Amino acid sequence: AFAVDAAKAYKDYLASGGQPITNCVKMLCTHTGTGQAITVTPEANMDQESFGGASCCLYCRCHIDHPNPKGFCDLKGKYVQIPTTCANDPVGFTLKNTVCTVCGMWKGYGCSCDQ
Amino acid sequence: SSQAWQPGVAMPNLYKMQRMLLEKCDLQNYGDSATLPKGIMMNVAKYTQLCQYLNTLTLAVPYNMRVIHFGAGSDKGVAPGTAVLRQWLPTGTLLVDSDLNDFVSDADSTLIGDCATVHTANKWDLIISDMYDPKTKNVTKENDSKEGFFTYICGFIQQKLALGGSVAIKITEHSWNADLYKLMGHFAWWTAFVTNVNASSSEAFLIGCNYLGKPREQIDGYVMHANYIFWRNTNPIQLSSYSLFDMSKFPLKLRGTAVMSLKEGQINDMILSLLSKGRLIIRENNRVVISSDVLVNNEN
Ligand SMILES: C[S@@+](CC[C@H](N)C(=O)[O-])C[C@H]1O[C@@H](n2cnc3c(N)ncnc32)[C@H](O)[C@@H]1O
Ligand SMILES: Cn1c(=O)c2c(ncn2C)n(C)c1=O
Ligand SMILES: [Cl-]
Ligand SMILES: [Zn+2]
Ligand SMILES: [Zn+2]
Repeated sequence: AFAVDAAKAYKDYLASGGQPITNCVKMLCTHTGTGQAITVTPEANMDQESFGGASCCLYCRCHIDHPNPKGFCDLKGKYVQIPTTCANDPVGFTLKNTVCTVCGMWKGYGCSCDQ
Repeated sequence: SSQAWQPGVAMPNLYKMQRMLLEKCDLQNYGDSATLPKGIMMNVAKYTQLCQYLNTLTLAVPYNMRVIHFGAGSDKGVAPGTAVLRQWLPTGTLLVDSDLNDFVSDADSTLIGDCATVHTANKWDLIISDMYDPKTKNVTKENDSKEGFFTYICGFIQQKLALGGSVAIKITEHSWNADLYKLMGHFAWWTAFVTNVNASSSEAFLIGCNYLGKPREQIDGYVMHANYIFWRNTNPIQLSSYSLFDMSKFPLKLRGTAVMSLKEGQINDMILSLLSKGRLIIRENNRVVISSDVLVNNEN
């Protein structure tokens, strides 16, 4: 059965030197928050930027079905914290990375559960 | 002066009391732009300053609060203003937004269509509108009261704004409506607020604070708009992004304001007093249900 692989197309596009999706909605905040990945209000720490979640979701932004089977979106209606070094491509960041189910930080960008 | 550290400037009361004739708006700093913090959109900054100003008023903030946001889409296809409102509002606040054109939103629900097609079963505690048609800005034509979405908004406030609730409705030199100013006299307090990041525009937000459902004051809206423009013409506002750098006290405090269902005959001067103080909301507390009328056509 056929299904479009949007994640693959975007990853391939980026590696090809394509310009990342823009107009992700950056929030003003104190940058003294918890640093968790996806929160109900902006929680950036001094190493992060907080964004409106919908605008950082590849499926929301491209107007396509979410891979969740109920079509739920993990980001819409929440705020996503992005390492300031990756804030040039929030959509790529959220697509490529994973949130630790235990501590709520990004695996490899705040999660310390393996130490 | 000291205004540069505020989020913006509210129309001083003395200007509200005048009887000016409408003139053209000529801003000293017209065309100047504020320097925004790195990476921050104009409409995030603008909504942040609005919300910072709204924090200084007597908004009713109940549990199960309901907010509707018209004109929430952008030419970018996202909803920056909705994202700021949802940041500002207490977690759990029901937020619905709408625009003529498709956009992606953080709102709990989004209706796409002309605002006149929007209907809601329930009443609202706060109505925000950023609706605007740039075609209104015709400096070669007389500047008359506009209808269109302003006619909808006046009716929507009178029918679906809970007593005690508040509004902030974007206007400009040419995008304005006389009945909307007249309806400001149906709130306990009102103003026209100019954000400091957009001080070189004739834009303002007409804010109505604590709806009473009846006139506290009879306002001639043609004169009041002339008064607003007179204020803008004689009081340059220094562009400023200073307040954007202090977000420590941004979140709207969940006051848990009381909600009661009351019939019109039960609204005495003691009730009106509580409404006026941001201490009471009158509406039901049932389900929030919305819809948009769709016009059906077969072109075959
Ligand atoms: C200045 S923009 C909104 C910017 C947006 N609030 C943001 O946060 O970036 C004006 C909006 O008003 C909308 N709108 C204008 N006229 C309308 C009408 N009759 N009915 C419904 N929406 C309208 C436009 O489609 C347009 O998106
Ligand atoms: C607010 N404003 C001005 O202040 C202005 C103008 N053209 C010149 N000036 C000064 N226009 C079109 C305008 O809208
Ligand atoms: Cl009533
Ligand atoms: Zn999504
Ligand atoms: Zn972890």
